[PDB]
Amino acid sequence: GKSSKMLQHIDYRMRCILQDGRIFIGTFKAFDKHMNLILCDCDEFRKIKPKNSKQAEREEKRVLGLVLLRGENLVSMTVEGPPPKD
Amino acid sequence: QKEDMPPEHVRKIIRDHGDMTNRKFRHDKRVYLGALKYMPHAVLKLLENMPMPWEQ
Amino acid sequence: MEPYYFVEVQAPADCVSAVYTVLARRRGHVTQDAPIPGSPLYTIKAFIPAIDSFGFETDLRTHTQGQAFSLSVFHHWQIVPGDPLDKSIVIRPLEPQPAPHLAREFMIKTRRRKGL
Amino acid sequence: TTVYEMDFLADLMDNSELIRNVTLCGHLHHGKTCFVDCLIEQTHPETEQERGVGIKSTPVTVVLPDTKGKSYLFNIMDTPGHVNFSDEVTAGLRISDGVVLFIDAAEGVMLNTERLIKHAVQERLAVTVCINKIDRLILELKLPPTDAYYKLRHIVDEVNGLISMYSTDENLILSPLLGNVCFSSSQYSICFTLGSFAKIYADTFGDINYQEFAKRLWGDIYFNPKTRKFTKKAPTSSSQRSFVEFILEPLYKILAQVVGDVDTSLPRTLDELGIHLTKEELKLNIRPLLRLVCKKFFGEFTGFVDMCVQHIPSPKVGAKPKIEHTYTGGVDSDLGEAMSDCDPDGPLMCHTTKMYSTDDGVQFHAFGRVLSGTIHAGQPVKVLGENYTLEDEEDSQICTVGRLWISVARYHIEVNRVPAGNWVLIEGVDQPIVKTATITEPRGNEEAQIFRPLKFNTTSVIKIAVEPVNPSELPKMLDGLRKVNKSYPSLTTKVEESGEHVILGT
Amino acid sequence: KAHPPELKKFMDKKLSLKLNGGRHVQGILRGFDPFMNLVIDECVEMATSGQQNNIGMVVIRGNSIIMLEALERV
Amino acid sequence: TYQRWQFTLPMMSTLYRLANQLLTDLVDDNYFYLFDLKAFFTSKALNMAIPGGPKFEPLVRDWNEFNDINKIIIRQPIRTEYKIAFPYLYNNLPHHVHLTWYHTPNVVFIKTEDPDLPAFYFDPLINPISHRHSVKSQEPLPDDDEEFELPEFVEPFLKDTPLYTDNTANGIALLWAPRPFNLRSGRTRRALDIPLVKNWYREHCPAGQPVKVRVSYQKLLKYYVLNALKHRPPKAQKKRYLFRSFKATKFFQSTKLDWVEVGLQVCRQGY
Amino acid sequence: IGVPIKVLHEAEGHIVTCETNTGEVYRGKLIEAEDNMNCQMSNITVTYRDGRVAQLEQVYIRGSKIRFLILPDMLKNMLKS
RNA sequence: GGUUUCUCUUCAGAUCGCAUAAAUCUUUCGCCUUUUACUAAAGAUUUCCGUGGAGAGGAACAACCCCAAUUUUUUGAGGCCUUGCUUUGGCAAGGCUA
Ligand SMILES: Nc1nc2c(ncn2[C@@H]2O[C@H](COP(=O)(O)OP(=O)(O)OP(=O)(O)O)[C@@H](O)[C@H]2O)c(=O)[nH]1
Ligand SMILES: [Mg+2]
Ligand SMILES: [Mg+2]
Repeated sequence: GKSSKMLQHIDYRMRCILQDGRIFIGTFKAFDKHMNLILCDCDEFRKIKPKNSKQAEREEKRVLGLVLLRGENLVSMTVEGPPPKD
Repeated sequence: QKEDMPPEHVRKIIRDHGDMTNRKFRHDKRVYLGALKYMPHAVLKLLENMPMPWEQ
Repeated sequence: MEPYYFVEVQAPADCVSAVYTVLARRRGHVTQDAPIPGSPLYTIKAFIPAIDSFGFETDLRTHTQGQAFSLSVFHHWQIVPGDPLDKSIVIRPLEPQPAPHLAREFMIKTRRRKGL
Repeated sequence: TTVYEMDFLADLMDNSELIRNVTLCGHLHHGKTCFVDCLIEQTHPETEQERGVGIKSTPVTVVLPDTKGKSYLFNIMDTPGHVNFSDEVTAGLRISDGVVLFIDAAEGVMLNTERLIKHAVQERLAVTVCINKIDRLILELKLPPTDAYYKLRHIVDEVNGLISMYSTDENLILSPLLGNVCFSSSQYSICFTLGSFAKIYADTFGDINYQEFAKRLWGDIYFNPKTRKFTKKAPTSSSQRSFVEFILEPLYKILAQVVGDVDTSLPRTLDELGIHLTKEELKLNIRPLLRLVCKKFFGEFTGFVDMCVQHIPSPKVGAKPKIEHTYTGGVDSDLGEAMSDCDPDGPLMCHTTKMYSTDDGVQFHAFGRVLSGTIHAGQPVKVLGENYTLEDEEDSQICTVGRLWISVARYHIEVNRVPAGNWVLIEGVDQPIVKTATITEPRGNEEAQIFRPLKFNTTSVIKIAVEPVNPSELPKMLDGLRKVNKSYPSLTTKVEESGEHVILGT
Repeated sequence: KAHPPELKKFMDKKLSLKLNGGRHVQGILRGFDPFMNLVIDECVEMATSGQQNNIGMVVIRGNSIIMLEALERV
Repeated sequence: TYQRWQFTLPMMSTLYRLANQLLTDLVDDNYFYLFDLKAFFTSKALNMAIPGGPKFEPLVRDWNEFNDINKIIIRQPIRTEYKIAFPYLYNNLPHHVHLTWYHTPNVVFIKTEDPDLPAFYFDPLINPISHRHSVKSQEPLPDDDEEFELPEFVEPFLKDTPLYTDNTANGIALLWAPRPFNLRSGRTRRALDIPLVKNWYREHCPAGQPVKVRVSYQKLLKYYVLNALKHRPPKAQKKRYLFRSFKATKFFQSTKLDWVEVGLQVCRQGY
Repeated sequence: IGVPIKVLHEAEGHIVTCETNTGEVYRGKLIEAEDNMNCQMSNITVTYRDGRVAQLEQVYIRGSKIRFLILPDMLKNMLKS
C-alpha cells in the first residue's frame, strides 16, 4: 500500500533477470504497468554476475545501454549498484 | 504593549490647561511651545481623515 | 502615369460619411462598401493616387476618433489628367494646380530636381 | 551599455526529417506573436514594443511534442502583420517550406490574408491555417453556437474559394477534417483541431476511436442519441450539428461558467471536467483564471503541432518542388541534385536571406538555410552574389565563419556545427554581401550556381531625398545608408545624377 | 484500447509469416482484425524440408503470430 | 489592517451600475489615438500643438534646397497631425521623441437592453451573417452505412449545465469595465490617491462648451503630462517612522476619539 | 501509457533495435510503433539464433513477440520518474 | 503542522504609487528699479507622503465484484534418438512422437 517499494529501488542500480536467465545490469530509472524495464548504460552478462572471485569477474560481457524490455518476462529484481549521481 | 486610554483622560487634561495662563502649569508652557515644529503634521493628519459626507 | 493605391478601411456604422468626404478631399474613387458578416462593421474599399496617399491614415483616424482605420497597397498605374507638354500652362509655384496641369507641373518640378 | 539537451536537439538536427520549416503569417494584430509568446513559455519556464506593432520578422527554433510524444524541430518565421513590411513575408516564405496563415475569429478575409495566400500560392508552399482568437465569438461577439458555426464555415469557404482563385490544381480543399486548420485563442491558452479535441475527449472518457471520431465532426454531419450513430441529414430533432453539439455548446458553457458563474458552478463543473483548482488559484481574476483553466483543460498546443506536422514537407521531402524556383537551373548536373539529396553532405550551397546587425557594432548576423552541406566554425566558405554569374567571379568574396548562432526569439544559442535542413545565423560574411547571398564551399571548387535575388509582392513607389546638415559627414551618412540597405529587403537607395541620395520605399 | 494493426498501408501485399513452430508461410496479407489476427490468401508454407506448398486462404492466427515481413516497399 | 479585498460578481455588477454616472462610456483606446501621453511627449519635444491638447515652453529654442519652392508639389498641405504621427519621416532633428502608434483591433461588445433575452442572443445590432458563395462545398465525407457507433458512455462534453444563468450577462459586461471594476480582488488604496475625474478631463472633443471650460480642459491635460514626464523611481530608501518613534516614548498616550473633537482640539492647540 | 512505452513511442524516428522473444535481433530506424507494441521497422539488420545477419526492408511484428529492445544514447534526458 | 495581529530588528522599487507634493544647485526664459517671494524650460541631486522584501519574538485563532490464448499472480514450449562440434563438461543441427 505504501507503494514506495518500487521507486526506492528506482533511481538505484538493479540487476534484472528475465525469464531468459542472464544478468541485465542497469539503473532502475522507472518501471511500467506490465513491469517493463527502461534502464540505461546497461550491460548484458551471460556467463555470470561476478562476486569478488579471486579467479575473475569478466566473462561473457556485452554493452546493451539504454534497453527497454517488456515486463512479460521480467522475473527477478536485485540491487547490484547504488545511484551514480550522473 | 502600549495600550489605549479612556477619552476623558485627555479631555480632562486639555480642558484643564485651557489656554496656558494659569500659573499652575507653567512648564508645559515651554513644552507647548517646542511642540510647534510639528503642528504641520497634526494638520495634514487631521485633514486627510475627514468624514466624507454620508457619515455623521 | 502615376500609381494608385487600393485601401481597405474597416469602419463602424456612422463614419461612412467621414471616409466618403475624406476620399473626395483626396480624389478618392470609392469602389466598394460592404458589411462584415457576424459583426456590425463595414469594410470600404477604394483607390487613391499615390500622391494623395500621404497622411490620409492620420486624417481619417483623427476625424473618426480612430474608429475607422485604413490600410493601403499599390494597385495599378493610371493616366494623370495632365498634358505633359504645353508651354502656355504656367505654374503658380505653391498654390495647388487644378487637374488640367498635374502632369505639366509633375514634369517641370521633377526635371527641375533631376532632369534640367 | 542546454547541457544535456543541445546534444538532443543536434541529433534531431542530423535527423533532418523531424524538422519543420514554416513562415507564420497572416494579417495585422491577429495573434501571431502572442501565440509565439505563450509558446516560448511552454518551451522554457525560464520601437516595436511601444509601437505595439510588429515590424520585422523573427526566427524561432523549438522542440515540441505532437499528440504521441515524438519531439520535433520547429523553425518558425514569425512575420509582420503590417501591409508595408510584406518584404519580410517574402523573405520568410523563401527560407521556410510552408506557410501558416493565422486568421481572426472576428474578421476573416482582408488585405494581408488575401495577398498572403496569393504569395504562398505563387511560391508553392504548404498551406496551413489557424483560426485564432475564438473568445471574440463568445465573450465579445455573443454569438449563439449555430450562427457561430455559420461564421466559421464562412471564413473557411471564403479563404478556400480564394485559394481556388490562385491555384490551378484543387489538389487541396481546406477544412479541419484533413489537418489543414488549427483552432486557437492564443492568449487564453488554447490550441486544438477536431482531432485533438476528440482525442482528449476519449483520453478522459471511454475507449472510443478518437481518429474515426475526428473524421465525423466538421461539415454538416449530425448525431442522433438513441442510434449513437452519425447521420447525414436525418434528425427532425431540429438540433445542432455534430461540431456544434460537441465543441461549441460545451465551450460556450465553459466560458459562460468561467466569467458568469466563477463563484458557485465552477467547483462542481471543475470536478466534472476533472481539473481541481486550489483556493488561491481560484482567488484569481477572471482573465488569468480563464487562461489557467483553459490550459488545464485543453492541454498545451496540440492542434497546431499536430496539424502542422500532418501537412508538412520537412525539407528532406522538401527540396524537390522548391529547387525549381530557388535554383537558377533547378536540376541539371551538379547542385540541383546536390541539394535535392537534402543530406548533410558535401556541396554546401546556402541561401542567406536575412542580416540582423548587432546593437553593439556594425557587423551583421547573416541568416539562411542549409540546402546543401554542413557548415561549421572556422570553415572557409565563399559567397555567391546577386550579380555573380558563372563567369563573373569577382563578385564572390571568400571568407570564413567567426561564430555560429541559432535563434530562439531573443536568446542566442552558439554551437560549432550544423548540417543541411536547418536555418542558421552566420558570423563573418556580412561585409561582402548584400540583401541576399548564396554560400558555397571555401577553396573547394567544383562549380556553383546562384538563386535569383528575392522577388516581392509590393510596388515600391515613395521617394525620399536625404542629406547631412554639414556636407562634411557625408561619408558617415553613406555608411549609414549602407547599413540600412543591408538590413532592409527592398529599401532601395540610389545616388542620383543631381548628386543626391534618394531612397525608394513602400 | 482495442487499437488494431496499422495495416491499411500494409493491406494487399505479399508478406512471409514467421510464427511459432518455426512456422514459415508466404502469402498476400490483405486484412486482419484488431487482435492482430491475419487473413492471408495465396499462402505457400515453407516447411523445414524447404518445400513451399500453396494452400490458399486461411485466418492468420495472431495468437502465436510473431512477425510478417513483406516483399514490396509499402 | 483592511487590505487585499476579494469580491463577488453580483456585488461588482451592482456597484458598476451604481457608479454609472461618474464613469467613462469607453470600451478601448482607439479613441485616444493622437491624445495619449506619448503623443503629448512628442508634441512637447517638437513644439507643435495638437488641436485640443496642452502647450509647453519650447524645449531648446539660413538656406536649404529641399525647401526650394520651384521643386515642390503641394497637393495636400502638411499639418501638425502628420508631423506628430510620423515623427521621423515628417521632421528634421526629431530629438527626445516617443513614436506612439496604435492599430488596436476595435472591440465590439454589445450592450443589452433588458436582462431577459439569453446571454448568447443574436441581436439586430450584429449584421445578419448571410454568408454566400458558389455551390458551397463538398468534403471527403465519410458516409455512414459502412458503420460507426458511439459506445453510450460519453456525452457532449457537458450538457447537464445550461449555457447561461442570472450571472452570465454580468460576467460579460464586467469584462470591459474601467480598471477599478474589471477586477475582482486587489489591494486597497489611500482615500486621496483616487482621482475621480481623470476620465472626464482626458476626453478629446468636448464639442462646444464655453472657452472658459475648454481652456480648463487643456490646462489639466498639461498638468497630467508634466506629472507623467517627470516621474522618478523612488531611487533610495531609509525608513524612519515618526509616529512609532513617538508612541514608543513615555510621554505619548493613545485613544480613539471623535473627529470633530480632535478638530477643536487641534485648533485650540495651534492657537 | 507506460513510461517505457512512451520512451518507445518518442523513439519513433530515432536509431534503435530489438531482440524478439526467440533470441534473434533486428536493428533499424523508427518507422512505426504503438501503445499496443506493434513494431514497424525499416531498413533493418537481422541477426539470427546462430548469428546470421542481413538487411530486411520493412516489417510489423506483434508486441508480445519482443523481449528486449535497444535505444540510442538520446532519450534518457520525464526525469521526474 | 497554518492564518490574523502586536511589536522588535533588517533590505529594495529600474518603467510607480493606474496617485503624484516640495526643496537645493548649474544654466537659459520672464516679470523689473534692490533682495526675498515668483515665472517656465532643461540638467543634476534631495526631503517628504505611502508601498515592497527579509528576519525575530509575541499574541489570538484553526489541529495533536468479476478475469484473461500476442507482453507477466492458470497457459499444451513437452521429452528423447542420432549427428557435428569442441579437452569432458556443454553448444548447434535433423527426426520420432502421443
Ligand atoms: N482578446 C484576445 N486577443 C488575443 C488572443 N490571442 C492573441 N491575441 C492578440 O494578440 C496580440 C499580441 O500581439 P500580436 O497581434 O500577435 O502582434 P502581431 O500580430 O504578430 O504583429 P506582427 O508581428 O506585425 O504581425 C494582442 O494584442 C491580442 O490582441 C486571445 O486569445 N484573445
Ligand atoms: Mg507581431
Ligand atoms: Mg541696500
